[PDB]
Amino acid sequence: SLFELGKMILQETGKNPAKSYGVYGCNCGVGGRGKPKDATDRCCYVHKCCYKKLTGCDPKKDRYSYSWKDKTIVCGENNSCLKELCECDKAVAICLRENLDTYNKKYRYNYLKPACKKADPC
Amino acid sequence: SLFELGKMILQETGKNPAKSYGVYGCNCGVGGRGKPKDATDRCCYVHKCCYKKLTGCDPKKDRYSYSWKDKTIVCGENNSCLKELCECDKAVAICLRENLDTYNKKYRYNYLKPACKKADPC
Ligand SMILES: CCCCCCCCCCCCCCCCCC(=O)O
Ligand SMILES: CCCCCCCCCCCCCCCCCC(=O)O
Ligand SMILES: CCCCCCCCCCCCCCCCCC(=O)O
Repeated sequence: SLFELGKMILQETGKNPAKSYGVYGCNCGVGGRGKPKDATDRCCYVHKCCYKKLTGCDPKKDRYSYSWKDKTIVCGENNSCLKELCECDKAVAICLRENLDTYNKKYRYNYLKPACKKADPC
Repeated sequence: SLFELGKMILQETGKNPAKSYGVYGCNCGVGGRGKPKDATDRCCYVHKCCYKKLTGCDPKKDRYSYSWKDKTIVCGENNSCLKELCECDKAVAICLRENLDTYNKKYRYNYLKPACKKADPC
């Protein structure tokens, strides 16, 4: 769920995830996908596509379990949808950390998300 | 200060630092040093020794800056005492992570700390 996602991001990046990503770029947080603004945004794009291929569980609502093992996110549990959901979220959190070096405060409150360029199909 | 310390520990271990370590073993948390019970406890011992090297800053009260970069604690700032203090704190949070594999819940609430064998000199 949103709660696990927000936690992973906080863990990998050290940043308040809602403040740093809740309205970041064209893909991060509220809203849909759009053409990525930068590497950070592209992480979020890839993440929302990752959600699209899931069946059998609800990405936003359904909790799943994961652990923080040697400062590594490790997804927990069998149920094929929830595992894949966890892997989606993990990959985003790592991706956001890998790309903090180009994080742009400028894109942080992108209230113009409805105006992002449409995204390619996943 | 205690707040930076408890934060570094949460960050490295993912564990509630007051609950996991506030009264753990003979060295962790409240009180002085004693003979370490385990690897975890040894971390805390080394840590308290580290603080004795510090002159003219107060480890419990004095705040210092540090960052979380690439899931690494990085100590911030010049003032030779605060720097050394932060490095003490970082070393212990890594140490505790490194030793989670032998963390024992049985040592967690050691109200019996005044009965710990006396520490050797640092
Ligand atoms: C509900 C999912 C469980 C996830 C396991 C982690 C348990 C609680 C961990 C919370 C701290 C994460 C450590 C990473 C450090 C980020 C810095 C910070 O806490 O401000
Ligand atoms: C579901 C119950 C509420 C849980 C509280 C969650 C609070 C944190 C949620 C906001 C996290 C920021 C989301 C950024 C996600 C970027 C990746 C993506 O948009 O696909
Ligand atoms: C003093 C004002 C800060 C109040 C905020 C509370 C945060 C406290 C967390 C304390 C956790 C300490 C864990 C024990 C540290 C082990 C290392 C050692 O004992 O030398």
